[PDB]
Amino acid sequence: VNKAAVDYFFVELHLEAHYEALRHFLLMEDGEFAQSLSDLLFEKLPGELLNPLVLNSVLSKALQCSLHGDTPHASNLSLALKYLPEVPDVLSCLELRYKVDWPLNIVITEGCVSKYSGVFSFLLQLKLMMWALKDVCFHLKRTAMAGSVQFRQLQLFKHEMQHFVKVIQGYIANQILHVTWCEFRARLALEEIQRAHAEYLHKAVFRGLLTEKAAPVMNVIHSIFSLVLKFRSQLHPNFALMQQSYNTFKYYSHFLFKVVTKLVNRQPHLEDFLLRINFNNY
Amino acid sequence: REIITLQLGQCGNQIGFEFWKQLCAEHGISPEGIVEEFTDRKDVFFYQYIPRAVLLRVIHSILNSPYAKLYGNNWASGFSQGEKIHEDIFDIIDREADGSDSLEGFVLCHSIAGGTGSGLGSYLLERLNDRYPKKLVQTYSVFPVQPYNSLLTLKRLTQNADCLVVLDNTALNRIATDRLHIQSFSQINQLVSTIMSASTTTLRYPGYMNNDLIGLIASLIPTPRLHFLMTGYTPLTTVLDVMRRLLQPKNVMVSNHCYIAILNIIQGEVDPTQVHKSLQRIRERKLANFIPWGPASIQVALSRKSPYLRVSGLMMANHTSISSLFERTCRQYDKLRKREDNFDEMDTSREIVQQLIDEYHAATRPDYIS
Amino acid sequence: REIITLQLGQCGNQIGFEFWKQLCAEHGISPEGIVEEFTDRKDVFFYQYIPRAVLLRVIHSILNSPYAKLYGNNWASGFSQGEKIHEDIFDIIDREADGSDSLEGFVLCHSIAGGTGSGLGSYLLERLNDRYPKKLVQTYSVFPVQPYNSLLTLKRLTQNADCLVVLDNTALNRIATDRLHIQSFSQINQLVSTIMSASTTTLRYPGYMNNDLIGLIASLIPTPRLHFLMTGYTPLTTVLDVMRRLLQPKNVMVSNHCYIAILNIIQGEVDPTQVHKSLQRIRERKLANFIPWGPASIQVALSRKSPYLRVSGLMMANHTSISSLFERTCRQYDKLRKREDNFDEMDTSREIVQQLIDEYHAATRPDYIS
Ligand SMILES: Nc1nc2c(ncn2[C@@H]2O[C@H](COP(=O)(O)OP(=O)(O)O)[C@@H](O)[C@H]2O)c(=O)[nH]1
Ligand SMILES: Nc1nc2c(ncn2[C@@H]2O[C@H](COP(=O)(O)OP(=O)(O)O)[C@@H](O)[C@H]2O)c(=O)[nH]1
Repeated sequence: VNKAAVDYFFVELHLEAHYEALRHFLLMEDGEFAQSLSDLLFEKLPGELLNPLVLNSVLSKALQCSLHGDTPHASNLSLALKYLPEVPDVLSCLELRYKVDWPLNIVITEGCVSKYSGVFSFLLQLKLMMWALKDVCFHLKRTAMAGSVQFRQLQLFKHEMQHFVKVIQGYIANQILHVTWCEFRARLALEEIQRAHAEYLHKAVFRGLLTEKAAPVMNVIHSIFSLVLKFRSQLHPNFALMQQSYNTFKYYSHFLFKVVTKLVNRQPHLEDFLLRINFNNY
Repeated sequence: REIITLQLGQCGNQIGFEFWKQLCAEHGISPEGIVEEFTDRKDVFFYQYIPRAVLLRVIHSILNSPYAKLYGNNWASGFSQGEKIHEDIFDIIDREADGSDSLEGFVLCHSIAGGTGSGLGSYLLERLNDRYPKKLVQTYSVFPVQPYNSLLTLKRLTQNADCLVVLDNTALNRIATDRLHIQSFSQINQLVSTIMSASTTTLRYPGYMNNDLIGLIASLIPTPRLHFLMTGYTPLTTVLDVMRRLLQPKNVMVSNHCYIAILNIIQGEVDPTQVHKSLQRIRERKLANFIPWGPASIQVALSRKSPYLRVSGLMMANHTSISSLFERTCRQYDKLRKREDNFDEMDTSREIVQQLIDEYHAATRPDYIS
Repeated sequence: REIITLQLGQCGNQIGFEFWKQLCAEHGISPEGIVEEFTDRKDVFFYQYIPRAVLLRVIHSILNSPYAKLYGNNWASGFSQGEKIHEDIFDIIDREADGSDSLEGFVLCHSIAGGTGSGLGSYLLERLNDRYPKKLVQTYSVFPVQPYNSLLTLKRLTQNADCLVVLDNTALNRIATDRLHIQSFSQINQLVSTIMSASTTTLRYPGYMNNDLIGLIASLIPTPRLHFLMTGYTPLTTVLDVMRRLLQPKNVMVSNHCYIAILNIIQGEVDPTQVHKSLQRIRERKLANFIPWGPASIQVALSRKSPYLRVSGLMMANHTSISSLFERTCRQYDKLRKREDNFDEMDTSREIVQQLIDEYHAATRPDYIS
């Protein structure tokens, strides 16, 4: 029966495909998709952007710009929500759930997919920086004749704030997508499939600074992300109001390097972070 | 977002041709611009296949090549000819512009070694900032009355081109005699086309980070002035082998001092578990030196080779040693200034570059701010 | 723990190829550096298959052989060239070091008589101690204006190379006549390769001890001064049969006196039970004299002959009679000194080698200590 069950799947209708497909969509591994989904949603920002006429349709417009997908796997991307927002912050709650059928639902647990939604809302929140920060980099371009100390000293802040985001992202693009994927790909090749999958994702949420153990490391990240959003509000009528903001940024970043170091004595995953945030500095 | 290229002078049309050969080889595209049987997004460079090329003598031999189905000596004269055909040539740009879905940038392949294109290059960049103010422009200029035409185009490239990849023929020929033993033009460009091809590895193949031309440039170039880059390409074997062979001055395509930002592109299927280890050994041995003021790091991203065609790697850097190359040029100018309608444009050109040479030397000080 | 091998000079580059064609033959390695079908640990000399070699006119002769895919005459003249290609070769060496997992030593093949060797071999040993301080540098040097090149080099090998094995061409040319009947260089090298091959037998096959170059040398050299060895190859049958032929000076390539420590290597399948019986009769006969001051012992080790290719034998000897060969050379040096910028470096070199010959002549006394 089993030999006839597995054979029925290949020659007529791919567990190895579903994993390497959900990663293309949920974990945002496939570019030109997250850079097209998040880019659309961020163009708007209440009663709008919440009815099933825009957010249930922005996905069907997103997949066309993916250049990878549009397969039977590519469907079943219910872009639903789980909260009704009332009204500068760094939060926009929104889920993205995969869907499966019977002979595969018994392996991919209905709790494991729920944890993808946990790691997804973080990764999307990261894109909100590299777009808003890209905006001020593009918003300032049209300002160019106007060359003075007030101008050049201002733009050095962006290069100083962008680099911190482009390094914390480079970390995520190394742990949760490449090394944790090296395992569970050369690991597989029936009970084991449940545990191996329960160990693949669990390492993805562990190396992802979402675990409550290293939660204080995550709490400080919001202070960084918040100040960059304020920096986007002030798109030189109020230069000094921005000069104080950057000085708060350099303090918090200088505080992160100490709280991570003190948390080394008590986790080899965090070891690579200090080598990322610190390089020829203190 | 679509990318379009422009090739000027004799040099640009030559290396751009081999650039089109090597790139057409990466995908399953026959020389006759037809896909053969035999993932890779081929829409950024090709338009249904038709390449978005704009070619401005050798053109006759280019059509005489099997790839036909794939489409004076002063500076002021090169600038005059660009004005005489102002509207005639520009229509090609516009019709290719809006006919495209969403233009992202403008790749410019040209030489500044006294050619009619060298002036021709100076004119286009002025108008490209006039008409389209929301379109990035990148230029893969190449370095060698030659002092004159060289220093002049530098006046335009420092305020129009938001990025630049320098390639000096001098440091190239050193690689030619040493590791190819040529002792020609079509011989050195074989390696040059290789640098440009791998330079867009993250664009033609989708990845997580850096999925657009603004994704690569925005990290390195800190200010609209310090906007000069150099390249490296080691395969001519683990990760610690690649990055260590890149930082050597024997491989750099350039003839205190420190780096501002590095970008290393790995194209192989290497085990990604060791990429952090190589980063540790490079730090501890202190093989490279960075700026003291701001926290400057080195970034690496992975991609996949063309399955049709071994571990390759590209190194992209913004080194303040590039200031020395200018000093070699402008020094020749003062010597030619004393040896030979207003001759005033040559003054402001010499003036503005000397501001740039001041801007580099000021970046290496721990108090670069203010 | 891999060992990077370097080869300098004509003699050094010639013996290495014959050492390489011998080694890859013992394994199932095709001349195309590919494994053939046809347990043997092959990591110590090969990288994943390529040998970790760095070869430095004769190169053309090597590339013309079917093994192509396997990879003046004055002391002052040779050195001057070294400092001029200082940076060029170290990037070749450094990249091979970072490529290896845990580099352990440096095997070098060069001839003191060979001009290039007397000029370039001497320069590396000082730089190798400067850059990498925690790496042993062992050389398979071979003794032959001729005395000058020899003594000047010995000044470096006594303070830089922490180990050394000497191969005298005089005794080798002799052995060629009596038991081989040749009368050229191309015939005597056959036996040279046999020595180097069997010298590293215990490392290429998994055993109990002797799993590193340190595992062999540390028992031989007690003091930083006494660092000269000698070899002996008998087969040109029990375990007692092979040892009685080792201690005869009729087979040792050499031209009171006593040893320091002996290392025996057996490449046959002899019964390892009667080896303790053989040693007892040797102590009874008292065939070799020893030092009374310090504790020493005679050692023996077993291995397996290459199956893809009967009992062989190689012995490592640390004899004080090797000091005589130095005296003969330095005697001729003083002979040319009285017959013919500062002429002072050749003066201090004669003094420091005086300490070496003194240390050995004082080693054969009951009061060698202090
Ligand atoms: N790097 C490189 N430079 C080239 C090549 N071909 C020509 N050049 C440069 O182009 C310059 C000659 O320009 P030329 O073709 O006379 O200008 P034009 O006649 O206006 O196109 C020389 O100084 C060369 O350095 C090439 O294949 N590679
Ligand atoms: N054992 C051995 N010794 C060699 C060989 N070739 C050269 N030699 C030695 O090298 C010395 C001559 O040095 P030479 O080759 O003229 O130095 P070069 O001119 O710098 O290469 C002689 O005294 C030989 O003993 C060889 O194939 N085997």
